[PDB]
Amino acid sequence: MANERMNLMNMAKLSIKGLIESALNLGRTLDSDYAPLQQFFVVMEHCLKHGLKAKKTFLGQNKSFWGPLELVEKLVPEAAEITASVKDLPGLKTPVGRGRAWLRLALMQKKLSEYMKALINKKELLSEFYEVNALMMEEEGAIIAGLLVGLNVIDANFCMKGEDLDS
Repeated sequence: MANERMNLMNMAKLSIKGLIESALNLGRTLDSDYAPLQQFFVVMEHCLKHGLKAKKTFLGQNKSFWGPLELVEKLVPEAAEITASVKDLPGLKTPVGRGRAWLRLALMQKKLSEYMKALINKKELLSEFYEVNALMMEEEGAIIAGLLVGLNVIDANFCMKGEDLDS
């Protein structure tokens, strides 16, 4: 068990570290077309998927790692803005689809590293979604969360929607 967690950690390190080193020289606002960037998320998702439980949702909708993020707002003000955007965003059905988009917003706000730290420091509630020996409940959680700082300097900008029918 302890092995599976370490795998993701080191895997996340390269993601961040590399992504930063790749963004440094690049010197320009990144977008949803940068392979290294998209690579980061995938890794992140697997980290947030390690240790999940069953869906307690009344409507029986397994939110996966979405739920664990729905708590972020109830910990940091700046989160209640993006955690709402995804919702008021049509075309985005699947819960995981919301979480993936959420991260992108937390990435733009450069508050990602912050939020994550908030969760780990609240294993009192973060235990509802994750097991007792989950990644987000272990050292790796804090470690990676403390490393996501180097990403604050990154200037991303993803596309969510756009209208032009109204005059």
